[PDB]
Amino acid sequence: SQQTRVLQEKLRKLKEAMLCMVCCEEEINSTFCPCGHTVCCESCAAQLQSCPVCRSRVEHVQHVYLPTH
Amino acid sequence: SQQTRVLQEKLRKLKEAMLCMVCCEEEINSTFCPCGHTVCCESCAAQLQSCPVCRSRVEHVQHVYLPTH
Ligand SMILES: Cn1ccnc1-c1noc(C2CCC2)n1
Ligand SMILES: [Zn+2]
Ligand SMILES: [Zn+2]
Ligand SMILES: [Zn+2]
Ligand SMILES: [Zn+2]
Repeated sequence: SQQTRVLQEKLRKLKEAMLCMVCCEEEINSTFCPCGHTVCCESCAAQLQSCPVCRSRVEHVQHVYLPTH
Repeated sequence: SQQTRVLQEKLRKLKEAMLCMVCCEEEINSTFCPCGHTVCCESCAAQLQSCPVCRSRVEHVQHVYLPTH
């Protein structure tokens, strides 16, 4: 039905929101510290000096294990 | 159709995976450091001296800004 199509759309959008903002291909699993933006995979996060969202300096990257992984 | 029911179940399971494993009521937004388990809301994470997933000592809690929030 049309309702099946609407639910398919919500699932797709939620899954897309879990992908790296830089490469769009790998799941987010890294946090820029201390700001806390968790928007990248480990490969894309490794080389950024400043947060791509808020421009704060990245002191380090913390790996995160999310239940959605 | 039955497919609408199946998609409703996938969306429910994905949304449940975003809720605190301790209180089951608030969104996950906190990471236990240094282990990296990100399974609690800020209120439950502030009360645990040990990680509920791996039992490593919590040195500190890092707030995470996720795109799914
Ligand atoms: C593979 N590994 C090693 C240590 N921890 C993990 C792990 N994987 O997924 C998870 C999530 C946290 C809630 C379940 N943890
Ligand atoms: Zn990436
Ligand atoms: Zn930031
Ligand atoms: Zn909680
Ligand atoms: Zn842990």
